[PDB]
Amino acid sequence: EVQLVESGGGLVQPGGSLKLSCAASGFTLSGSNVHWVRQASGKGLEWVGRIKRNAESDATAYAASMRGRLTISRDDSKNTAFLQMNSLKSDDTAMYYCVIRGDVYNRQWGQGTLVTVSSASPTSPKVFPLSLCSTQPDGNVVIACLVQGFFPQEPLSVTWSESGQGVTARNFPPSQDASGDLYTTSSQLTLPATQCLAGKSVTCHVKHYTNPSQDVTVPCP
Amino acid sequence: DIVMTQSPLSLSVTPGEPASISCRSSQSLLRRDGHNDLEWYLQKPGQSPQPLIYLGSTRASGVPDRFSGSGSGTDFTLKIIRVEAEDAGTYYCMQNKQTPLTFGQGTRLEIKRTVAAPSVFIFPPSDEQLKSGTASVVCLLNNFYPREAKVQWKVDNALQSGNSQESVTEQDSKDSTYSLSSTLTLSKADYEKHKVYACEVTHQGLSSPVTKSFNRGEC
Ligand SMILES: [Cl-]
Ligand SMILES: [Cl-]
Ligand SMILES: [Cl-]
Ligand SMILES: [Cl-]
Ligand SMILES: [Cl-]
Repeated sequence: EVQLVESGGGLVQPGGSLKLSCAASGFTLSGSNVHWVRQASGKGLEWVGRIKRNAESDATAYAASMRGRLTISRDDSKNTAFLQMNSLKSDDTAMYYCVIRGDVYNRQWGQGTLVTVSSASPTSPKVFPLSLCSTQPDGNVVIACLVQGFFPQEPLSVTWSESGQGVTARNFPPSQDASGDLYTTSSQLTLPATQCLAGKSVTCHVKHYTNPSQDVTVPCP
Repeated sequence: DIVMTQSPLSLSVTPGEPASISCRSSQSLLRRDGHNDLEWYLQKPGQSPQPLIYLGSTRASGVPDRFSGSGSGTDFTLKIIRVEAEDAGTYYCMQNKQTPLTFGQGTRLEIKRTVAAPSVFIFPPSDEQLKSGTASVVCLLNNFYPREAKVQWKVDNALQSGNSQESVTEQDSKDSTYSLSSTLTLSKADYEKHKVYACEVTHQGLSSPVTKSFNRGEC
């Protein structure tokens, strides 16, 4: 598949520096001007800067609010462009995207990477199997996993070992804990009762940040 | 900088019916070639914006025929002629006449449907969590519409605040309902001092509140 792949994000101390990479996969970046755009959680899209093609001497331009703290560069030999940020502040926390412009052959956005400017270390979720204590719905069984106390809030995803006809997984966005600065959510699975009998279990698989994923067994009632 | 503005900021449309979104620019985006330096995107939560239309009216690769862009100069319109469930998300217009590239505020399209009252499910803290010193009680709401829903937590009939959190799913692909997860988090010490844990739900569709409860140690 053809796409733009970003890397180099994650946690960074206030005042720290971080270099994001935007690597073309399945197309050639050389023909494009490369732009960077960011989006704070729940907010809009804001341009960060660009670099022109080598034909135009790789000219750079930066957003007013970050001008003195950015260097955009490109390495066509690696089919990659870079966003070097320096002297980072809390208000630079956002999901950063790269975007190509100017090449009639290719139009692509990167998948985005979250940059979190914080003095905190990352915290892996604490994942627990849940058992319903109220009544099961007619014909079906509900089980869930609690995904508690993680940071940063993304990337986070949950998948279950059962899917298909009559099976619905519900995944709720992270929300901030009422105290303590971490995030929590849950994942729910609803499946035909006959598919979740006593003696059967189902697993929830939880991915977070750039650390190893977790697999938790959830007993059927 | 060029200011982009959209209207409305939200809309609700039933499947098969048309949606339109207006976009205005503070400078004309008209090009010498008769096209306009104006692009539309659809963004789903957490995902990169997807190009729908560029040059004012050119439909991007693989974009369905139901999406159309029109307008000229300072005034543009995105039309979705027959809305489908998969079209829910936030739509942005954007100018590329100059840097800085600037975007409109975002218009959230959701899928209209009839009222559906939530079903409610309560889960006590897991034994494994309790041993680590924390107790989370979880209340899940499923299959409701519209999106507004109220959860109240009670512990021995005392209303709780400052110790819970919630989040809401996007609409279900098949029935366009929402789901919600509310979590009440106490210390293990506080949790074991109390008996009756209850989550009370109210909603447009509920003629009476639904309260799901348990007595600590009875699950
Ligand atoms: Cl953010
Ligand atoms: Cl684009
Ligand atoms: Cl355009
Ligand atoms: Cl179509
Ligand atoms: Cl109705």
